[PDB]
Amino acid sequence: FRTFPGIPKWRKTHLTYRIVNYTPDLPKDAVDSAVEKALKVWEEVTPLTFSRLYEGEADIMISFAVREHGDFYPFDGPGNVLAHAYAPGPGINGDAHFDDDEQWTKDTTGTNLFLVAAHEIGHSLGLFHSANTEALMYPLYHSLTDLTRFRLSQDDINGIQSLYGPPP
Ligand SMILES: CNC(=O)[C@H](Cc1ccccc1)NC(=O)Nc1nnc(S)s1
Ligand SMILES: [Ca+2]
Ligand SMILES: [Ca+2]
Ligand SMILES: [Ca+2]
Ligand SMILES: [Zn+2]
Ligand SMILES: [Zn+2]
Repeated sequence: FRTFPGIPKWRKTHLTYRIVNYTPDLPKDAVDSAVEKALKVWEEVTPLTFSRLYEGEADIMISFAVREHGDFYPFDGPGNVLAHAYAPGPGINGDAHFDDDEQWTKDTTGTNLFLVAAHEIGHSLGLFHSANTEALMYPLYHSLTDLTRFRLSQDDINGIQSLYGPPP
């Protein structure tokens, strides 16, 4: 496991998240079923909570960008960059921003939204890049055919136990 320069983490136990928009390649109920799998990600860590919003400000606004919008990093279209997935801090640091990225799927055939939402929300919550392959926080998206074998490795559990403090 590795963390961003200076060690940026969220100083508050109960969370507050906002969904920005839904992608055209998937229906509403699957995108919300796994946003709920990473939100729990946090809640299974230590006691990290989460409250669902549709309006206002709460710096975990899960997001998107079809090519460009107006900030700092332009997009490529197919392949490489999943999002400017942004890490803990004020405003621009917190929240996501996808490209008109990939052909989103529930299974591995097109592009698995579970794997990508748990890794980019992971970039929004504090962890950077783990050089392991099976630990999820690896720099490139591979091809897990059998999605039932997708478990969080011991490396990430030991590190964030030593980051926010173990579960009660
Ligand atoms: C905000 N703090 C950070 O330190 C960086 C900024 C950045 C953003 C986008 C590309 C390079 C660099 N965030 C970050 O690595 N997010 C990632 N998103 N998708 C990845 S693959 S890795
Ligand atoms: Ca891309
Ligand atoms: Ca942000
Ligand atoms: Ca797309
Ligand atoms: Zn942005
Ligand atoms: Zn990454």
